[PDB]
Amino acid sequence: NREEKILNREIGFAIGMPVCEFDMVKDPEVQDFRRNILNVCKEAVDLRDLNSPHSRAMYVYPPNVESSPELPKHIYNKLDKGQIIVVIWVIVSPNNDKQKYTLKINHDCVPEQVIAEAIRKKTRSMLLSSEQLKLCVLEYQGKYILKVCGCDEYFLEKYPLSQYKYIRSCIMLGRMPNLMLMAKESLYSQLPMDCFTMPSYSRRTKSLWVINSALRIKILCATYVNVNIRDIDKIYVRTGIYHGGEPLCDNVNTQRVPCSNPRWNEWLNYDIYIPDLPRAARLCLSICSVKGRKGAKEEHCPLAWGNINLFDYTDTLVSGKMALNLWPVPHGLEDLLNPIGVTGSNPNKETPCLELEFDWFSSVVKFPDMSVIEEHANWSVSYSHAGLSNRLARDNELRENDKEQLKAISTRDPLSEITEQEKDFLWSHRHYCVTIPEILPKLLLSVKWNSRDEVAQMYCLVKDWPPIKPEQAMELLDCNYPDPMVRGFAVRCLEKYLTDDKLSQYLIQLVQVLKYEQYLDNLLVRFLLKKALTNQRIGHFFFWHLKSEMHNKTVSQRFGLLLESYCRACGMYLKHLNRQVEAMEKLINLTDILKQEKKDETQKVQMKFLVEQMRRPDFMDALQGFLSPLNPAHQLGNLRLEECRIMSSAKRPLWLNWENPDIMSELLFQNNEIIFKNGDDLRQDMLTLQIIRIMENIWQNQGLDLRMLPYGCLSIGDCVGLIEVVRNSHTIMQIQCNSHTLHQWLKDKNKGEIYDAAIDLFTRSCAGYCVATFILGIGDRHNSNIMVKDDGQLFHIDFGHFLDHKKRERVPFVLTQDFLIVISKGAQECTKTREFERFQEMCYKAYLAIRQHANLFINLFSMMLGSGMPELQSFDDIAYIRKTLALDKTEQEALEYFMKQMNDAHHGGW
Ligand SMILES: CC(C)n1nc(-c2ccc3oc(N)nc3c2)c2c(N)nc(N)nc21
Repeated sequence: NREEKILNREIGFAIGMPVCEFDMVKDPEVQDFRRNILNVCKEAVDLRDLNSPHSRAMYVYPPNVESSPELPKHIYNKLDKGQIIVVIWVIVSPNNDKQKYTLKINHDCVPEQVIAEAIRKKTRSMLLSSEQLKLCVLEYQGKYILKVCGCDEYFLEKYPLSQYKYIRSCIMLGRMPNLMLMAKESLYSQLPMDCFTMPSYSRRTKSLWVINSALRIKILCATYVNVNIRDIDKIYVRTGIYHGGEPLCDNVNTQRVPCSNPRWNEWLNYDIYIPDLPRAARLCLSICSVKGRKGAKEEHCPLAWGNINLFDYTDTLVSGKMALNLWPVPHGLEDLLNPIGVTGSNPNKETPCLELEFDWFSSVVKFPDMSVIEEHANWSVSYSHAGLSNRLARDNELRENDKEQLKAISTRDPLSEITEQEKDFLWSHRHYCVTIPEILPKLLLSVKWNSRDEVAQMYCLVKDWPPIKPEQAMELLDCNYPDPMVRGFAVRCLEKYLTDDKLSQYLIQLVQVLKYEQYLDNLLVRFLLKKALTNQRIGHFFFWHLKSEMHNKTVSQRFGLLLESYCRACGMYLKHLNRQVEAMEKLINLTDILKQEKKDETQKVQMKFLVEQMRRPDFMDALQGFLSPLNPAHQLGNLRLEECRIMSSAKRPLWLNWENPDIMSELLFQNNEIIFKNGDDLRQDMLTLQIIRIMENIWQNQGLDLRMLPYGCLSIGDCVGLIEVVRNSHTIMQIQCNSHTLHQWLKDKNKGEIYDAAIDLFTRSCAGYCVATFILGIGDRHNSNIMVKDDGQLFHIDFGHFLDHKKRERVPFVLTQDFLIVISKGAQECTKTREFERFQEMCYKAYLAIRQHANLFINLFSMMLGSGMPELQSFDDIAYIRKTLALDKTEQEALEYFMKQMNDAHHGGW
């Protein structure tokens, strides 16, 4: 009753729009989504209440683990004969006195085995229990749990110690793991009971194939089409029928009419049989203007665009009158139509509005059931008669050359052109294609989607199609694959094989491809919502990725409604998310004042204003005692205003410092430092840092310890976000305060026997960033955007642009003599040294490794075409990595290409 109203106010604060605004949406799909999605909410809540309190603690503090338990050979070599030295802390009695217990145990020990050994070492002091029964009431390993010292990360599940990311990181970085022994009931009491209630809104024919007609759509008239009548002569509505991004028939234009009276009243006839309309078929249209002329070819220009699903969410072929409010053209539309554009009516009703009428067949026309589709596919099945079409092959028509040809085709990258010969070939051998499952994306593109006979047969292949790798399945969720049977199969592969580690890794892409879904309620959204509601680490980022796009009206409805369903069932975390949302709001409003009102003032004056505004009661309270949106395991305690400052970077970002209120903060970090940036789109850096992380993981598995630094970056809104401060790091320019300056600095920071490890870490990190930046075509490097850690770890910051941002393949990271001197340990002939030869071998090995995983990187960029990133608008942008990775060329030709690009950039050496 009263509790619903309170919850509605909390959800409203979280999503940035009131819940009541969803209640007033008349669209039945919106109301059905809101109602129907609640079953995912029920399901998720039940799984959390299954084995309470542990199942609830597993939701709140899920194990931060690697996908595979298996440790690479060079990582195992860092261990002392397969054993790890672990420190276990116990907070005991008054004065909260900390007591450490250092243990030497097998890397694959279960946390309960780790707890047992710690209590044995604690008990060892009492030499009485030591001899007779060392157990001490079965060491009550079930009465305690291990927590990471300095952050809210627990070891609640039976995994091997080394599989937990904190431990693997400790091994790799040569750091001592510090864990805190905590009583189970101390954590369980912190965990509040989940009181999920259903909202008040929870309470509230002929077949397509029996229509022997071609498709017709009526264009009536347009309103709100205001244009300079002195400039423009006439206007017209351009239309087309599409399956995803590809047309199913030729485009049909209306008659040209003067803009003073846009009233066509024309029935446009399409070259498509109504039964041949695929499930995902859409009407794509646009209002264009035509003028000119100068005696030269006419001047066409799109004014506004709009896309419609030819079938509604209930499988009903759209009928009757319909009005579509159009969208404004985005810069760089290489056609008069925008089929990759969002399907639907513009929420702003004071925009061009085209009135349409569809056909009516004296009955509700519905898309056929799978029983009708199966029967038709089975029905669609002499020796020489198969020879009449290159698109069909009979019983035993699979040669050994053709089998190897299909294998060769499946290897090729997603951006590789499949010829029409290859499309007929793939389709004719579709039944053999089942034996090579990974070929599915190629075979699907070979289908004639404007043929019900082919599509029905393809549907039966997809039904009994063997599972493919999650990474291979993700391609099938991009814009190229609109069919629900194909997309449904892809979601089913992720449900079965995607680990929560990998889901967290690829969550940005999965959130993006939701935008390519025809309907609000689909298999993908249900999959992602259930995962977000059964894992709070996933849920946190699911919330922020959706919230960061709420300002974009192309996705605000879908994302708003999805966020509402999330908030209604996430539990206690809503209260915590709201603290973060308010904290961000105060930082946005404060930085907005500094960019608008106080921009033309000195740092002393600006800082005076910052300090005064921060010390305000409402501000102080809002901005302290919340969880870092960058990593919600990090508690941000009280602000250290003396350590906070306005940065000298443009867009004047705030450098913020909070106390870490963890009892063992000293063993991780006492102060949490974050850069709040207002002015830059953080999405490009977010995707680059994700790719860097993936590249590093590839190299590590292959046995190349090339340490990268994919620091934390999170977009929280329209050109607003957070950036992780890398501790003990400085830019090359701030080091230079000659060529030996950098090497001399690292020598002083790493004196004695540690020197050789610092040079090694420098060379290795340098090699990783050299390869990564060249492949990705990152923005040009310089002394202010290259940083070095005290230990010697080199890394880059502020990516900004990737791929061909110039608009012939650049080398962003040119190694000056400064870097080569450090590499060669202070040598005269920097080129001809064993240290440089070692360094080159690292770059070559790293280059080829990424070449082998090319399909993943192409696919991660492809799924990202949905977001409005300026340098990632078409598949031609993505094609830059086809060039840098030299995919058309051979492996030896690729090394020669890489060597030549490095040779030309550095003026010799390679
Ligand atoms: C002091 C300054 C040179 N700086 N800038 C950044 C940074 C600031 C803004 C950024 O924007 C992007 N995209 N990467 C960025 C990196 C950064 C950082 N992360 N860590 C440390 N210790 N110092 C940093």
